[PDB]
Order: sequence, then C-alpha cells, then structure tokens
Amino acid sequence: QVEYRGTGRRKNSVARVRLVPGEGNITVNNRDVREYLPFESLILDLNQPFDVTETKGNYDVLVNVHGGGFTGQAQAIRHGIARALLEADPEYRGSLKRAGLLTRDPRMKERKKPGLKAARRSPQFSKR
Amino acid sequence: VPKRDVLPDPIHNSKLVTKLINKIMLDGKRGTAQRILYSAFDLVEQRSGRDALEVFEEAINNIMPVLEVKARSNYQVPVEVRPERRTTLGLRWLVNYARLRGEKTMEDRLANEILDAANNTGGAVKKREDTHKMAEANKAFAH
Amino acid sequence: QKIRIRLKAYDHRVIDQSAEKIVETAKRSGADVSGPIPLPTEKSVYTIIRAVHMYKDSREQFEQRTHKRLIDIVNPTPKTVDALMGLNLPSGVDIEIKL
Amino acid sequence: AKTSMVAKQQKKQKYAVREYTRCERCGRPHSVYRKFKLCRICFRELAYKGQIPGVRKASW
Amino acid sequence: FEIHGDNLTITDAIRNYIEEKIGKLERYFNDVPNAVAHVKVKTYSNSATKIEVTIPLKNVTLRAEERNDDLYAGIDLINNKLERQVRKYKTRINRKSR
Amino acid sequence: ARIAGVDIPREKRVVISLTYIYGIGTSTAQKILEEANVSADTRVKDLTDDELGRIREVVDGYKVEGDLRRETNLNIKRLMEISSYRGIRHRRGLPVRGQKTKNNARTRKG
Amino acid sequence: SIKKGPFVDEHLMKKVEAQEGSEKKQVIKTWSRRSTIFPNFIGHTFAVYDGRKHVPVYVTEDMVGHKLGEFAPTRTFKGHVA
RNA sequence: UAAGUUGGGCACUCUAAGUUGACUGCCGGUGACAAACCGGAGGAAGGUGGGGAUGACGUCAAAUCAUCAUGCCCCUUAUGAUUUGGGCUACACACGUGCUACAAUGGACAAUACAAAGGGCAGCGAAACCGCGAGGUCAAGCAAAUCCCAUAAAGUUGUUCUCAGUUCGGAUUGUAGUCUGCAACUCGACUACAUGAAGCUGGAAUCGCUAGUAAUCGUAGAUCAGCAUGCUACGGUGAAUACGU
Repeated sequence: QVEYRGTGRRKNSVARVRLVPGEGNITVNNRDVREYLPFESLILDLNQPFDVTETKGNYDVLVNVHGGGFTGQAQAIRHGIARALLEADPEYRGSLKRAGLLTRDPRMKERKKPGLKAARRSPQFSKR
Repeated sequence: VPKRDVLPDPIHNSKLVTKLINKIMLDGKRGTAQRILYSAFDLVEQRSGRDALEVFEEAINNIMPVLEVKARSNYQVPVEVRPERRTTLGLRWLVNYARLRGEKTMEDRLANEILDAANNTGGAVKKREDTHKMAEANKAFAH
Repeated sequence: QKIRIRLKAYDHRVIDQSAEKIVETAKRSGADVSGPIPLPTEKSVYTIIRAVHMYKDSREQFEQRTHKRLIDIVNPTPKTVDALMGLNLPSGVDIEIKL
Repeated sequence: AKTSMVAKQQKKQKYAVREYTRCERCGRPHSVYRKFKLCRICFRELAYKGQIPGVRKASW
Repeated sequence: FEIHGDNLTITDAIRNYIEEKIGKLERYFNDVPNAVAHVKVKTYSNSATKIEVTIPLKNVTLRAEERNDDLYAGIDLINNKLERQVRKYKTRINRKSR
Repeated sequence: ARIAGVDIPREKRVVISLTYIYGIGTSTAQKILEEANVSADTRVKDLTDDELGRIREVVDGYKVEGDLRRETNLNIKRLMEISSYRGIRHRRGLPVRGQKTKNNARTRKG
Repeated sequence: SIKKGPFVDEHLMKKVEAQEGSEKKQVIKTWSRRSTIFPNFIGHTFAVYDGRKHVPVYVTEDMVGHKLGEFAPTRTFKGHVA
C-alpha cells in the first residue's frame, strides 16, 4: 500500500498526522478518538476536512500526540491532515484555503505582567 | 467588529444550539452545559413528543422580538433590530429566564419554558409583549 | 568505547565555534565524532522592583541562560585526549571531559 | 543601628539558627538572595553593570 | 477620611472643629461617602501650617489645600474654596428639535 | 430515643440518621453501622427489630451524650480554675494558638 | 509539639534539684519560656520574667491546664479599652 | 520489552544557530496623477502579524537621610554598643484589598483520560514497609532531555443525596497526634475525632474587561530551620458584547 503523513501544531499540542487510505477510522495513541477526548461529540468538525476535501471519503488514520488539552489536541489533528492532503493533491488547496484548515492558527496564550493575580483580573481603583 | 461565528451544531445539524450551549456554558465548562441542554431536547421532545424544531422554532418565534428601544435629553427611541441582536436577545431572556422558574431540574425549567413559550405564554412571550408596549407607545417623541 | 563532554557558557556564538575548535583538532587526529547534538538550553528568572521604599507594582525582570552541548567521539585513542585538553578558549565554557 | 549588627550576623552562635544572610555591600537584610548574597537593589545596579553574566533581558 | 497629622497629634479638639465645618455643606448635599485631611508642620523654618483636603463627590471628587500661619486659619482659609470648587454643577437644560 | 440517646429522625437514611445525636459525625457512623452489617440504602429509615438490638447497643461504645457536653464543661472548668492564662483568652475569641483580633468582632463575641 | 518529648532548659531543673529535696522554698525567680510544668516542680513557687518584671505564681496541684511560660499575658490590660 | 525496554534508524516530532520569508510587496480601484486610502491574489503569516523592552521636554518643592553615600546640626560613659525575656500580632470599632460560603449548572462517594514550566548535592528521597493520615523506617538513582521531585485539577464514567439553613455551609472550641526548631503559651503549620456559627447572591452606591480575552481549575519557583487566602512564572478549560460616539 501507501500512506500519507504530516505534522500538527497548535495550543501547545503537537500531532504527527499519519494518514493512510482506508475505511476512515481513528485510534489516536492506539486509542479511539471518541472515548479518549472528553466528551466528545464534536468530531464531525474533525471530519469536515473530509466534508470538503475528497468528499465524502475515506482514508484511515494514525497519529502520535502529546501536550496540552483536548481542545488544541483535537485541534492539532487537522493541519497535519489537511497538509497531508496538499501532499495528496494540491488541487484541493483551492478547496482548502477558501475554507481554511491548512492555515495553522498562529494564536496562543499570553504572558503575565504586574496586574494579574489568581483570577486573571487587573485591579480596581480607589472608590470612596 | 465581526462576531466570531460558530460553525454548525453537531447535534441534529442545526446551529443555534451551539450559540445556546455557550450561553449555558458557565465557568467555561462545556460538557455539563451541552449535557443538560441535549437532555432538555430529550424531555421536550418527549412531553407532547415531537421534533426539536416545533417547540423550539415556534417558541423562539413567540418571544423573539422585532422592535426594541434605546435612549438618547433622554428620549427613548423605538428601533428596528439587527437580526443577530434579535435572536441574541431572544436566547438571552431564554436562559436568563430559564433559571428564574425557581425549580430543581436541569431541564424541566428549560423544557417547561420552551413548551410554554411555543404556546405564547410565560415571561419570555411576556417580555416580547412589554417590549412591544414600549414600542409604539414611544413611537411619538423619538422616532 | 567513546568520549563525551558537557559545555556551559553564556554566549551562543563562542561556545559552538569553540566546539568547532576542539572538534577540528579532534577529527584531525581522530574521527567518528558526533556533531554538535544540541540540548534544550533552559534558563532562569529573577524579578526585582524598580524602587527603594515603595511602588511595588512597577517592577523589572531578569534571568539566566544555560547552554548545554552534547558532543562525542568513538574509537578513542590518546590523540583525541590532547585534542580535548588542547584548545577550549575562551574559558567561559565549562568543559567536563568524560568517557 | 546596623553597625554592630554587621558583627551580629558575623558573630558565632549559641546554636544553629538565630541568623540571617544579609547583603554584603549594602546592609539591608531583607529582600536578599542565597545565590549572590546581594540586596534587591545592588543586584539591579550591577546587573546594569553586566558584571556577571547576568542576562538580562526581556525574553519572557 | 484618615484625619492624620504629620508631626502634630490630632486631638479631639481638632476633629470636632473639622467635622463641624464640613457639616455646613449639607446645603449641598451630604451624601457623605468619605473625606480626608492632610495637615503638616513643614519647617521653612517660619514653618507652616499646611492643610490639604480631599472631597470625593457624586461621580467625581474635589481636592483642596492651602497653607497659613496656624491650623485654624488654614481650615478657615481653605474653606470658601472647596465650596466654589463644588458650586455650581448642573442644569443643563433641554433639547433637541429635531 | 428512638433507638438510642435522644432525638432520632424518622424515615431518614442511616447515612445521617445516626449523626444527629450529639457526638457522631460521618465516618464514625459508617464504622458503627459496619459493625452490625447495616446500611441505607437509600434515603429512609427501613429499620425493624432485627438490627434494632445491635443499633441500640453498638451505639454504646462511646460517650455520645450530654456527658460530652459535661466533658466540655468540666474541662474548661479545669482551665479557668488554675490561674488561668487561657481561660482569659477563652473569652476574647482566641484559641490556644492565637487569632490576631482586628476583624474578629465576632461570632465568639458581640 | 515536641519530638518525644518534654524538656527543660537544664539549668532551671538543675536549680530546683537543689531546691526540692530539703525543706522546700516558696521562692524562685526565672525567665522560663523554654521550660514547662511537670510533677517535679510541685510544692514550689515560680516567678517567670514576663518581659518587664516577674510576678509570683505558686505551683498548685493540678496546674495542668496551664504551664510555666506565661500566667498573665504581657498584652496586659488588654490591649484594649473594652 | 510490562514498558523505545534492547537491536538498530534519525525518517518523524523534538532539540539550539543561520538561513528564506510580509516589505502595500503584486495587482485592481479611489485619489491634486503625489501623499495616501478601499479591494483582490497568493502567502504560514497584509497593512507597524501579535506581545516584550525601550517612557521626549518636563509637572508634582512627589517619594526615600531607614539602600548606599552625603552638606549641615546634635550626641559621645551616652541620642552609642553587649546579653535573657517580652513586643512589633492586643481590639468597642472603622477603611482598603483578597480569600470562603450562601447548592442541585450542585454536595457525598467509586473508576478513568489530558499540560506547561521548573528545582535538585548532599538536595531531589523511586519502590517496599508502618500507620485513620500528617508523617516514621529503609534505601535504588541523579549535579540531569535521563533519576527523582510529581499526581495534574476542571473533566469523563457511574451511585446516592432530592431542595432543608440540607451530606449546603465550614468559621467556632476542645480532645489526641506529626514535622521543624534548643525552644511552637503571648506568637508555626498540618493530621485524626467531635462540635456546626452566620450566610439563600447582597440594598443605595460602585469596579474591571474587546478573544484564547474574561471567567474558572490546576502547577511549580523564590523569600526558608519552620511557614504565602500574598507575589512571580507556567499551563488546562474557556464564551457574551462591540450599533454607533
């Protein structure tokens, strides 16, 4: 056979997307997406890259992953997939970039500075 | 200036559930909000059992206004709503009245509210009324 | 059979060019040298206020930098020893010759 | 005043701990470090000196 | 107000005098959220009697000070300032048409 | 009364029924019920004569009594008898470790 | 607490050693913060230096809800009006 | 192999230094053609990408003689200096600031998934062992990409509680203990048992915040014998609003 592959990066959560022809199926960390990532019923959005690219599908999956929480970690999945789909076919880049998901979000957390405490609240002023 | 869209609902392929779980999403806890709302889609779709959208869409066309007001000396003007603000405020009094039943369950107060509101009753159909009694009472001196 | 080392200085240019000094003098009389295998090069933090008596909220920060370099070489012999203890300079590096 | 206290933190002790690690250059006891034994502010002055490496600055 | 005295010990005589005076402002309007008083002997060496006063107001506040020979002259001279610094404010007066 | 001591609630689970008596908390209840092999299950007093003997007697293993109020009284009475430098701070709002009274008006004072 | 266990400065106890065998005394002056009651000190008096001046405290029988380090707290009336 | 544990490979991620990159730069339009602005393409990033540092002349006779230094004055068997103890923390009260409760969006209990950063030399004390736990015994490893510190919480799965001043609540006081310290009474923290105050979202008035923000839940570090509802730093989760001036 053959298998495609890519890397994933957001929110302190890294994924090495390994994307292979197949049924369309996930075992992240040799473990399924669904029970692993709480809760979670959001994985349509994870398959929307298939809803727009080579739609319907399907290609099976593998990925090693660590760091951060489910939000970025489920969201670190896609850009390795969609990038592996550029590597599959750059034709759908016009179908991707018009819809995103190969643009890795450059945003992340901030730093602290004087003003912050336990809850991220800057201070009051002198009333009375 | 844009309003940071939510993509679809991943439950029944609507959208405004997503806009609505986030309004139940207090403390940034999504799963408990999603939990209790979809549970309410079990309860209301059970009692007088039916589709989600009958009670939902009807009720949120029984309370979801068309005219609001704003002040400006102080003269309160009746105004046409932008439909995002319309739907926005409908859901606002939806949850912000949902607690205000004063009951126990996660969902009965909700499903009571949308069931009642599909029937043009309760404080959300009410705030639509009173709001539209500030509209066309105050047409005169500020429109 | 191998040789290994650890380096620690607080300038990123001098330390690796110095690695090229000893490595050049090493594969001169040896070979089988591991390249400059980098290391995470962690840091520190030190926070002080811009004040003397009061005004705590308005402050300033400092740190420390800490470079590490992992370099090795295989099939040892006394020549690469003299290449080790031959040319470490500038001496901000903290060589730790080992095996 | 601090002039005899200079000897106090240098004098011997009955036992282990009724002591402190004040600053050397200054005599401010409080707001000191066990790394360099310097008050809050001499560190600032001699960090600007760049006497020790030292870094300083603003990469956090 | 932290009626504190730098190098002068606030007696009850001084507190009575002070608060007594600000009572007169109940003309407008009191409404008493807070009030402060800074008094000090700053040697020149003719050497003072400094008075600085602070009034927090409705949606705003008004500080007031002054120096003079002695405490009582300083409280009386600084008076008739934190009244006109207050009076007037409002009205303001209606529109639009159209 | 009912089973033991005084003031038992009716049709309430064991989980707190055994706790309204003056001296039981929550774990000690779990112990004493574990001794007669009894548990509620779930919100209610399901008790017949069967376990009644053991729940009436196994409760006797301690001074869950007004004698514990008596224990308090006689112990503080031992305190303020002597000189007593902590029966004085017993009235201020201060336990024997100190509590630095500025906003302690308060519930140990009025 | 203490590391198993009760203790004394080992001069005060060394003093009452000389006080306690014979016809006892009703008088001891001391400083006595690092020492506390136990049944050898019975039948005697003590006067711990509060911080300004010692004051008599006679060792009574069950002085066990109490110790040596303090008997009239040096906050001393009160510190407060009420 | 239980295990990247071993063989091997650095391919991948990772890792630290020089590279290329975004500069209205390319185009289209609007524009005194210029200045520019609006739009579009690509691009990872389009309009000083985001933040950090850097804070003009200067005002406040701002603050600090107690950082250090110092003009002047004053002292000098004391306005200096040594020791044991106290005190710097007392409370009818008030001001500010924070923390914790006023509950079923939940409390009690069982099983289970996920980080970042950073400390460590005689310090980090792995496993095992004792114990209701604080801790106590032992001792492998390790100046760290290693070993250890250290296990994340929120959450997910369930059970129960079923709206009480309640398993809310968690102050109060006592009892019995662990660590450190020569020493835990004025004046250390914590563990086990009990006891269960007020309090049902706060009145007038009043405060912050434009997106990974707020809000919330965790983590480490210094200060250190002992000790942070504080400070600094790290992440996890994570929205509503922005018309218009």
